[PDB]
Amino acid sequence: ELICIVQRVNESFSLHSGFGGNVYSMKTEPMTGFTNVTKGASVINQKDWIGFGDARTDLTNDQFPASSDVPLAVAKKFRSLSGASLMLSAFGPPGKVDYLYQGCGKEKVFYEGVNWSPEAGIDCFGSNWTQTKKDFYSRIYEAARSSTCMTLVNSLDTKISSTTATAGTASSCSSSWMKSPLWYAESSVNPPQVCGTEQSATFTLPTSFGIYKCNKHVVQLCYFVYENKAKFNTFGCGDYYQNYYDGNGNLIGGMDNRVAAYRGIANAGVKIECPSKILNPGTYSIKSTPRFLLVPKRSYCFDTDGGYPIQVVQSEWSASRRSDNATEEACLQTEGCIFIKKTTPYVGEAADNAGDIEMRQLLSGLGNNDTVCVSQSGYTKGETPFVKDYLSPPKYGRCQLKTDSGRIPTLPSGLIIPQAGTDS
Amino acid sequence: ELICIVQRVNESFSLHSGFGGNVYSMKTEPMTGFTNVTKGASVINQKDWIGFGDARTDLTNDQFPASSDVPLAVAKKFRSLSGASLMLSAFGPPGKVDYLYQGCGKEKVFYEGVNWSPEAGIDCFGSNWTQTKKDFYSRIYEAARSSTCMTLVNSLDTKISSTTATAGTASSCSSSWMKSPLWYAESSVNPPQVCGTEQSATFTLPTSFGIYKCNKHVVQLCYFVYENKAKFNTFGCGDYYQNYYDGNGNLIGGMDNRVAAYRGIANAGVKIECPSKILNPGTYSIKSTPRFLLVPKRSYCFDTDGGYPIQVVQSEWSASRRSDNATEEACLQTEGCIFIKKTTPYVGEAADNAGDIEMRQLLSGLGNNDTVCVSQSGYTKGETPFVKDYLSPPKYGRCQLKTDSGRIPTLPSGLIIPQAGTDS
Amino acid sequence: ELICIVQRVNESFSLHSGFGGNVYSMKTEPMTGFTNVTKGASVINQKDWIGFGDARTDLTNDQFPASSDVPLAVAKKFRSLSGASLMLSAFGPPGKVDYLYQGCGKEKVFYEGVNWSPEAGIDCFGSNWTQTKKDFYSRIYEAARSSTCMTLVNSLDTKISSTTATAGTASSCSSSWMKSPLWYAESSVNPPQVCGTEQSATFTLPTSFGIYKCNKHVVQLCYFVYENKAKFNTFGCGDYYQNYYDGNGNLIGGMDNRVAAYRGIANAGVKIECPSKILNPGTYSIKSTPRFLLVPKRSYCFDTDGGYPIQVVQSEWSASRRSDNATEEACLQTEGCIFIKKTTPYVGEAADNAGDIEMRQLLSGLGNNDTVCVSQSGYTKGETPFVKDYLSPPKYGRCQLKTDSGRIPTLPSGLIIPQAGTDS
Amino acid sequence: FGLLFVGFVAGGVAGGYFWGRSNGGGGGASVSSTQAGFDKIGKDIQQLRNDTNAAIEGFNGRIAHDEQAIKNLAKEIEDARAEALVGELGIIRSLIVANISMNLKESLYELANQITKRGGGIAQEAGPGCWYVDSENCDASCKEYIFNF
Amino acid sequence: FGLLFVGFVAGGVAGGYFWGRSNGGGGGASVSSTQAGFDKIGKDIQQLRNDTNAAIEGFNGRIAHDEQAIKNLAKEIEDARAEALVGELGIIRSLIVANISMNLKESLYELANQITKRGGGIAQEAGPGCWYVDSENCDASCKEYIFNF
Amino acid sequence: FGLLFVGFVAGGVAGGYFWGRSNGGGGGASVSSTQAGFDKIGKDIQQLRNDTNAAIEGFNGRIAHDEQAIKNLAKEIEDARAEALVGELGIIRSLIVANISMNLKESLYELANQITKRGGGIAQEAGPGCWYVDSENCDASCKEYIFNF
Ligand SMILES: CC(=O)N[C@H]1[C@H](OCCN=[N+]=[N-])O[C@H](CO)[C@@H](O)[C@@H]1O[C@@H]1O[C@H](CO)[C@H](O)[C@H](O[C@]2(C(=O)O)C[C@H](O)[C@@H](NC(C)=O)[C@H]([C@H](O)[C@H](O)COC(C)=O)O2)[C@H]1O
Ligand SMILES: CC(=O)N[C@H]1[C@H](OCCN=[N+]=[N-])O[C@H](CO)[C@@H](O)[C@@H]1O[C@@H]1O[C@H](CO)[C@H](O)[C@H](O[C@]2(C(=O)O)C[C@H](O)[C@@H](NC(C)=O)[C@H]([C@H](O)[C@H](O)COC(C)=O)O2)[C@H]1O
Ligand SMILES: CC(=O)N[C@H]1[C@H](OCCN=[N+]=[N-])O[C@H](CO)[C@@H](O)[C@@H]1O[C@@H]1O[C@H](CO)[C@H](O)[C@H](O[C@]2(C(=O)O)C[C@H](O)[C@@H](NC(C)=O)[C@H]([C@H](O)[C@H](O)COC(C)=O)O2)[C@H]1O
Ligand SMILES: *[C@@H]1O[C@H](CO)[C@@H](O[C@@H]2O[C@H](CO)[C@@H](O)[C@H](O)[C@H]2NC(C)=O)[C@H](O)[C@H]1NC(C)=O
Ligand SMILES: *[C@@H]1O[C@H](CO)[C@@H](O[C@@H]2O[C@H](CO)[C@@H](O)[C@H](O)[C@H]2NC(C)=O)[C@H](O)[C@H]1NC(C)=O
Ligand SMILES: *[C@@H]1O[C@H](CO)[C@@H](O[C@@H]2O[C@H](CO)[C@@H](O)[C@H](O)[C@H]2NC(C)=O)[C@H](O)[C@H]1NC(C)=O
Ligand SMILES: *[C@@H]1O[C@H](CO)[C@@H](O[C@@H]2O[C@H](CO)[C@@H](O)[C@H](O)[C@H]2NC(C)=O)[C@H](O)[C@H]1NC(C)=O
Ligand SMILES: *[C@@H]1O[C@H](CO)[C@@H](O[C@@H]2O[C@H](CO)[C@@H](O)[C@H](O)[C@H]2NC(C)=O)[C@H](O)[C@H]1NC(C)=O
Ligand SMILES: *[C@@H]1O[C@H](CO)[C@@H](O)[C@H](O)[C@H]1NC(C)=O
Repeated sequence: ELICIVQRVNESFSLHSGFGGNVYSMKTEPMTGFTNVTKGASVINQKDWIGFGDARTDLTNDQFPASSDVPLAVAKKFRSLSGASLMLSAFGPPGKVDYLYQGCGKEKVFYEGVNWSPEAGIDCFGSNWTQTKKDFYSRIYEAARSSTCMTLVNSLDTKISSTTATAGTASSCSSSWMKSPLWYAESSVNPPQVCGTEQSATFTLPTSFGIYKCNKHVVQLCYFVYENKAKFNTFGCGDYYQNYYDGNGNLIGGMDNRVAAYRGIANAGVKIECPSKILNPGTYSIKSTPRFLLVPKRSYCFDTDGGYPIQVVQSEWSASRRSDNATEEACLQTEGCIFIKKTTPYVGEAADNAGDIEMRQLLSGLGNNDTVCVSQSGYTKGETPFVKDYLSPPKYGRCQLKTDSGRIPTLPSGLIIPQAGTDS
Repeated sequence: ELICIVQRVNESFSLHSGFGGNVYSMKTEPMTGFTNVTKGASVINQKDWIGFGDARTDLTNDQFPASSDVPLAVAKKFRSLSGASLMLSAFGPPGKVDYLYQGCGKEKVFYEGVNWSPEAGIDCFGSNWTQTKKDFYSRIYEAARSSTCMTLVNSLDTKISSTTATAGTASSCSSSWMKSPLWYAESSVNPPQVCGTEQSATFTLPTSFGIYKCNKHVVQLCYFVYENKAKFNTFGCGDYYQNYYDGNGNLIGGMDNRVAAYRGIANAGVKIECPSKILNPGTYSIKSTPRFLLVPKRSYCFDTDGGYPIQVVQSEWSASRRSDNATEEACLQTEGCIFIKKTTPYVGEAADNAGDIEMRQLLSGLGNNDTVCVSQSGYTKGETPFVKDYLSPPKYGRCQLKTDSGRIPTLPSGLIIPQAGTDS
Repeated sequence: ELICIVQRVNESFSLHSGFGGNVYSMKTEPMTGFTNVTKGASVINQKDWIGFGDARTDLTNDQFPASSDVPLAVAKKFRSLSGASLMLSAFGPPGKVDYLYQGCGKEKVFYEGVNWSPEAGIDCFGSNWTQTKKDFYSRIYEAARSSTCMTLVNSLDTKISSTTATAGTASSCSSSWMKSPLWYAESSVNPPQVCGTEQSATFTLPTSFGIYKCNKHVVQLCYFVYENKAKFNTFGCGDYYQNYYDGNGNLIGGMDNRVAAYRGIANAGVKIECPSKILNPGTYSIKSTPRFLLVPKRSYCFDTDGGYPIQVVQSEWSASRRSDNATEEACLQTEGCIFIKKTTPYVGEAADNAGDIEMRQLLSGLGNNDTVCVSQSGYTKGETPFVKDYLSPPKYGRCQLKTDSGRIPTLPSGLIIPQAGTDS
Repeated sequence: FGLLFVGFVAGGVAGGYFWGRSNGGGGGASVSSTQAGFDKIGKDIQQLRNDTNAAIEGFNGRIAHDEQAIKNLAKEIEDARAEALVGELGIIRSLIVANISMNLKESLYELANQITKRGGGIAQEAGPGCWYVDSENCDASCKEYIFNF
Repeated sequence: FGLLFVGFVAGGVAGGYFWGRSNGGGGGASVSSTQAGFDKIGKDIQQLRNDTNAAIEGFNGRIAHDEQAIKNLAKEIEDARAEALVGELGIIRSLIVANISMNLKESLYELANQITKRGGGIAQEAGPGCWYVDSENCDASCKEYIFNF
Repeated sequence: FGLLFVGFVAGGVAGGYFWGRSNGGGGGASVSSTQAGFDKIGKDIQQLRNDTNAAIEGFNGRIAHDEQAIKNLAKEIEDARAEALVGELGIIRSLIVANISMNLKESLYELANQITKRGGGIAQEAGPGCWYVDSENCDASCKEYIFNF
């Protein structure tokens, strides 16, 4: 008698091919899968990142931790002071808090800005501070993108030529003036007969500041905006001008009406505009209309040793106050910037404006020891190489790829029977 | 008795190694091969491309389809009008057809230009229109490279300061003038005694035009070229100048003889030069010699949402007319531009200059539903990952790689015998 | 009786897994390993490289081969002359050797520079020749990075407007002057009463020079540096200026004190500064103070057909002479530049300053027929795809990757037993 | 027909591993049972399936570092990278399937070998998974000893 | 020497699959035939060769997306990419060759198994592709029944 | 237990290939020797190990062209490239290990086959590497002829 083990399959079995042997099975299981994506901020390296912020990340606030959007351990990684903002420290308006932001970190989190919003009501002849705000943070984010560190430079070496010029003040600016730019004026120019002499100045952007190397500086090269040569001649003789030159003499900024058309709004009166520019370290010249001279007195110092795309966190008030979205728009138009945004209003635990449940959820990733990828879609762990939907850029780290679930191969499971040769 | 199947090989058999078993065979067959390359134009995505052209792609021409270098279905994808060209619409010379080119497509085909060649005989004080043509299309191709869409902007908002200045005309320009630039002149300046005042103007490049977003504008900042300050003083007092400034006052174009040497050709008389530049949206200033002011009045609007390398098709007349190769040279010196060129003369079916057998062969790929790669060498289907010779850049899509035929591995075929173990 | 081969393993055996069969073994051997890295200069392609040098690579030197840091076959690949340097040929100072450096090679070795160090004691009103040296070689290396070839252009077409101006000389410059720039002066300007007229000039950067295509030119746009407008008025009326404009009129260099502050050192007297710039071919204008005009008369011509990262070799004297490290610093701050540096002093075999044992070791790679990768860490052969430590950039060729030795998989060796199935 | 072959069956009828017997009276007429105590096979399948985790973990742990500053998705590039990774996963799959196949087939051979030595040498192998037994000095309790059904 | 071995022959002499027989008189002297009716092997080879198309199509369908704006060929980069793809094709080749080898060898085992059950159990296996037959109750028509030459 | 199985031993005791014998008196008690003249196995292992050089040389000869002008190491990118190459080397390793395994196992089968035809058909195969011998007309010089220990 011939006795045999017999191998047989059903219509329920499908054949899976192999390099060196096939397999019949009824069930299959996918070989791998998608990695969850979590919205909000995080870091891939806990020992090389830095945060810059305000009360909402300030562990020294009287109401900590209720006033905080991050736990203690994350707050220790921030450089923050209640009431502060990068922009407030750039200009230093009268009576505002003036924090010296500085630090180093390849990954960077910017979570401030709200402390100079329209709610602040800072005037000082500002044409449109929201516009200035957007321009300013754009330059910061651009420079931060390629820098390892950042520091406020709280005082530039400056020198003016006039010996009669005195420090300028205005009732629109709390009856004084910004820390930067400085405002120098000669009391005598008077378009009667007295017309004074063209004013001159230099300012130096240092090659370093403390322990921080400077390869690049963000500065504002402000100019006044008058209604028209005539309204201007209410104050100065001839045409208004305030020109900025590098050491060789190339014009780099300012407003020279003598070639450029006037662009002021009717009967608004005098306005000041402060575009920000990225300049190399060095000494720079200024030439201006005799009566009024503006001189940059601060900067932010960056290096070019490199960094990762940055994270910028929405910085807005609760509903009752007047906010802006200038840092959002700064971030959107600047390459290498990732923006973190709430979907619900800011409702603080401490008071109205500090300690928000959603923001705490969004910032909790800052947070983790196992984040491998950070993107404009959120952050991921190192589970699999795939995600269900694209991780939107900017992004960095070990970042997953989108593939259709159907393109993920399967493996036989359940009852299994081998097959090889042609069996015929 | 021992009875065995015996396996044996000849000197004609060669051994092919495997990971888990070798194979003896007499014949081999290459595992894969090269994909044919077809010369001419094509697209990898039929629902995201656009053509810009003239009579040769105009389905409304009286002699269609005999006057066409493409079939109906492809012509429907072109924006073309008989007698038109991008350059003709840029300047709008007297009596020429003035088509408003506009459309969107990640892949772009430029097949026009011939309608303003030396054959056209347009004068209008042109120094060298062929030179202007080359400069103009260079800017177009450069801007088109990174844009999804393009549109003529057929009228810029402009404003001149003079109240006495009137519209300028010349017998060299059909006793009138271009649509762009505008020519403004004061009848009184007369180097007797009458010398007038410096002329001023602004022109605005919009942030949008219809449904089209503008991030960049191609415009011409023209200036006149006089023989020498003296020949110039035939017309104006002092030195000629026509300067272009942005909103802040930075010089961006024009000709200021006051610092720059004169560069006119002897007794040729006055010439006009019109270099094209790529400018951001905004408002721009002009300052000029009192008698003659030139003001840009048109542009081409592009976005920066991205696009593929473009295809530019040779646009020349049949032998009897006077052509140029300015769009060829524009394309060659501009990154991301692929040029399509005939090897035989243009011989039209409709008349001399429309409906060419070779061009129809070259444009037939526009055409296909199965093109996966487009390159300066021609286009390919998705047959294999290899080509016999390099696909020259610019190129995009699933593009084949060059490898020597000898580096393509083979597989055993014909009579085959397995081998494993050392057999000794 | 049942008789069987029996397979058995010890605690000394470990199981190695395979796709289709496992293996027990006692020993393992790493599958592959690291490729040695050799410090110094080399090339990956012996038929496409060029060297530029001095006595130390000059096979025509009287003391060859004792005065050489390379053997004959490598010296034949250099363009060198005893006593020469790129910088000496740029300016052509009185009585110095003036070699016309020219050649083509995708890989480039710059091994000269020492012949104009502080030891040379060239004065000629130089503010800081070491500074000039660093600026000059930076421009060279930058341009060389993207060029296939380089040539001195030993004479630019130039034309000055003045008919009274004469060639300038000074006792600080061997009672004559540089070949470049040219110095033109009118004897009459005298701030008594005589004040002369603004001087003018043009210089042309050619589109080619001999067989060499020029896409880019390295030139110096020099200007004088006076102590202060007053010390200046020792010589000229009004403010000093020397301005450089392109053909359209855009300022591109020079020193215009009229807007820029003075920057001279007290009682040093007049100094000349010569920053180098990279300019396109074309014709350029100069406007200057009546008494003194400087005009560029030489350049280095480069193309943009592409090249590899360059190698720059430390060019310093033996200990007894005064050296500088300007070419080192030029190379460090310039992308695509690889610097080769000795660790011991230069001790020549011929005399003190030519024929050094260490440099010969470092340059011997120039040298080899089997170098596949060149990097800032040294060069490698094509042994394996790995190195023990990173190859620092800049680098090019088939370059190895760093991996930990522990991540290199092993293969079973020694006594071996196969395993398959579950054996239970 | 004995471990070198897999047969198909229609409608209902269980798939899997069964005992099959042949001739007897001359000529016989076949017979195929309804399962044995092939407990080894079940456990072996379990072990072999769990052993695939090693190859999958290797793949899952490999994620390329990237850095993009760009603001708009480079979709074609993203898709190509995914397609390449899916291709690699496809090779690994084909390797794993053959690895299971070959190691199961070997586990089946080791089962059959135990049966051979269990009635040895009454069994007499007729290729893997098949035996010739002399019905004259192996009755029925003998056969049930050797094959256990 | 029976399906575990491949032998070589010189000059003319056909390569392939043949019937070989041994002893007889004590001591015998060998003999190797001139082909059988190994029709199965021919058809199997055909099927196995056609089955390689699946692995080749997988490879041919994979072409990386690219975009180059540059005007001059980046030759070294192009060559490296090709070299990498050729390397991958080389692995796939080695996989395919072994896959053919192993599945042919198995088809050969299935041929030999049918011969064993054809004269069973007169045949008696001596390793794969070899048998011991008792020339006393298998004459010649018996042997020609079982082996068909 | 005969070429389909690998057994473990404790403390000292040599690992490797040995001769093992079984019953005798009813019931017997086993025995495992202390090496044979398995000279074939030693040489085969040598050949198989040397044959791996082909696959390693293929891998070693493949080095991607690169060009970097940057002055600071892009460490994360460098590490990712290495990690990818190490992954590929890992697949090749797994292929090589199985290739050795399968070709050694086959060389072992070819050894056992020579032993079968050496005492044929006194030997009688009981799965690979095992035989049933009738102690009645194979004495001891017979067994030592066939198995050589
Ligand atoms: C009060 C005065 O002198 N002039 C009126 C002036 O018109 C008067 C007509 N005389 N004439 N001819 O017209 C302007 C607009 O019509 C008025 O602003 C001006 O009155 C201003 O009153 C405001 C309060 O609303 C201020 O007091 C301003 O005076 C200051 C100030 O802004 O505080 C006094 C500051 O000390 C002075 N400081 C400096 C450094 O200049 C400041 C400043 O000059 C002006 O604002 C100039 O503004 C700029 C930046 O151009 O004015 C009175 O001008
Ligand atoms: C006719 C005239 O007024 N002047 C002669 C002028 O020399 C005469 C000497 N008098 N003095 N002293 O010299 C120039 C060159 O020697 C001649 O071109 C000019 O004669 C021109 O005749 C041509 C025909 O060949 C034209 O008629 C031109 O007149 C126009 C024109 O070009 O059509 C008339 C236009 O209306 C006028 N339009 C405007 C808006 O200015 C146009 C134009 O001024 C001039 O071309 C200026 O050209 C530019 C752009 O600078 O001239 C007569 O000039
Ligand atoms: C000698 C002379 O004319 N002037 C003194 C001049 O002060 C005299 C006061 N008179 N007043 N009024 O002051 C300067 C500094 O106090 C002295 O340099 C100058 O004396 C110089 O003597 C030096 C030697 O140390 C030179 O001879 C120099 O004369 C030359 C020169 O440098 O060789 C003569 C050259 O021919 C002349 N060449 C040209 C083309 O200009 C050269 C040159 O002008 C000056 O150096 C100008 O330098 C520049 C580039 O601005 O001077 C005497 O000046
Ligand atoms: C798998 O291992 C086998 C056996 O070691 C290799 O077969 C050898 O292949 C070379 C050709 O490269 C022949 O010259 C040798 O004679 C073969 N040896 C034997 C014993 O047949 C085979 O190359 C390996 N597979 C791969 C793909 O590397
Ligand atoms: C192929 O499958 C076999 C069997 O499942 C795997 O062998 C196992 O390997 C691990 C080591 O990784 C051992 O600890 C297990 O005991 C082995 N199981 C058996 C039954 O031997 C093998 O890893 C797989 N091959 C690869 C390369 O993954
Ligand atoms: C083909 O065979 C398989 C198993 O031989 C059958 O699978 C069983 O089906 C029932 C209900 O579907 C389950 O409860 C059992 O668990 C399955 N068996 C196993 C191995 O677990 C299958 O139903 C058969 N198909 C047909 C068409 O009859
Ligand atoms: C080695 O063997 C093969 C086949 O055993 C021989 O191949 C045959 O050769 C003739 C003419 O070359 C062909 O018409 C046949 O079709 C081939 N056989 C097959 C399998 O189709 C080969 O000629 C032999 N070589 C030597 C050296 O004798
Ligand atoms: C396990 O077995 C192996 C070999 O069967 C033993 O290896 C031998 O050990 C001695 C000394 O260590 C060497 O001189 C021999 O060369 C080794 N054998 C071989 C194959 O060359 C090993 O010692 C045993 N281990 C234990 C724990 O006893
Ligand atoms: C062993 O490997 C090398 C290749 O590294 C080969 O050249 C040599 O001939 C091989 N030896 C044998 C006996 O095959």
